[PDB]
Amino acid sequence: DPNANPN
Amino acid sequence: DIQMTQSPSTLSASVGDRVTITCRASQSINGWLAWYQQKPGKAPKFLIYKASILESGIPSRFSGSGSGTEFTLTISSLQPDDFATYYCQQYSSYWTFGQGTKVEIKRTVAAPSVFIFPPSDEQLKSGTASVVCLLNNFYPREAKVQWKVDNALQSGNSQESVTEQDSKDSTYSLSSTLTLSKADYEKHKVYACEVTHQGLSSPVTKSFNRGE
Amino acid sequence: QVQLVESGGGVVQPGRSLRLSCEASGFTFSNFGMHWVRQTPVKGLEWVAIIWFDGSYKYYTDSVKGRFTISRDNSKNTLYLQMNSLRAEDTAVYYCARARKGQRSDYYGSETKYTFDNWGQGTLVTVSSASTKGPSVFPLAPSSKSTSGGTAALGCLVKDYFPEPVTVSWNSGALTSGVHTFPAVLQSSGLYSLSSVVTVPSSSLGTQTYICNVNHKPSNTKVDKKVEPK
Repeated sequence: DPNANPN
Repeated sequence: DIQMTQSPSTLSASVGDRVTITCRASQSINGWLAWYQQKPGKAPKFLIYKASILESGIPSRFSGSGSGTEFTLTISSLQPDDFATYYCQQYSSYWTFGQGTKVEIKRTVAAPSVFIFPPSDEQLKSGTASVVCLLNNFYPREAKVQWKVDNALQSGNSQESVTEQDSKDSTYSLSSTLTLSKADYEKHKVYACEVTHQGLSSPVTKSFNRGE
Repeated sequence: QVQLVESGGGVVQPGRSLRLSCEASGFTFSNFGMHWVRQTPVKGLEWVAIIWFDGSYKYYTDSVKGRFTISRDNSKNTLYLQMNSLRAEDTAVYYCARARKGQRSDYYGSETKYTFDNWGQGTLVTVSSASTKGPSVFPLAPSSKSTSGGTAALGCLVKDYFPEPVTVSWNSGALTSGVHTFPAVLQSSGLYSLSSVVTVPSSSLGTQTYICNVNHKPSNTKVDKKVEPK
């Protein structure tokens, strides 16, 4: 999911 | 995609006035609406997230609200440094912005400080002569600048540029440059700059003679 | 503090390649996701790409798919955007941003969306087939015709540079009050010209030193010019 936590 | 729409595109208001900007979403983005502030020459600045949560360090005069698809940014007391363009972004499905809303500031009339600059010896040795006329800190933005070389109204040889509204005194500055060749520059003596403005009782003429 | 710095902008021939580099300092670069954002003069702000903290996943906008590649070197704290097959639509100011939780840090919910904050200043990419030309810095010296009241105006004229932009500081940044760097104008030759002026106390014209610092990064031009009264 592009707008989930990318960290 | 999700299209965000801001209204209006340009807003004028005085200091201490309440200012509200509306932001429309093409579909329900839940409460995932963020507000950015872009001041002149600077990058956008994170202001509000979740449509209402102010970022750390944001002055208390800023606020936000939302009702599903419509969101608003509100400045309770508009300030000189609040002159900027405010964008609303949704971070629900990818990241998309609105066109932005520029909040210009209405102040009182301010007369321009007129300064003129003869061309430099370094530039003259290269073949051109740029005569610069400066209009410093004036309001409103509308201003008239005419070049007069030996009392001859010039045409087709000047260029202008106005700065964005100031973040302190909310004024404007204008740069008028008369570009000539070293030959044409030495074919005359009196180089003048005549300025007309609302705050000037009569037109102000700044001038120099070649060889002062 | 958190500081993101972009580099690598200039002219590119339409249909060529360019790499951008975003340097990170003040946080653990290997712990945060990163974004590339661009601002066009008319179409506005436009998201370009996102990369995860480890570089595992990369997502792009449609217009740049098959042309751009976002990458990172977590050992160098450097973000990258390899821009290939550049178009005219790619002329914009490109910022790098750090990933941000779109809600307070204590929050824990089902749908927790993320955005990007901590935007750098940006790097301007101009897609044009014209050649890079460095600027020429001339002094706008103060004089009796530049003095009104106790105030004396001075500046420096930067002309004949391409592409945009040039950054003009005064006294290496220590002089900011009264500075007016004007937006650049397009000369008849397609080259740019701007002037940066500053008003100072006229009495201090002999005891103070004013140096205009011009930086044209596309041509790697750094000029320092002293403006003296005549």
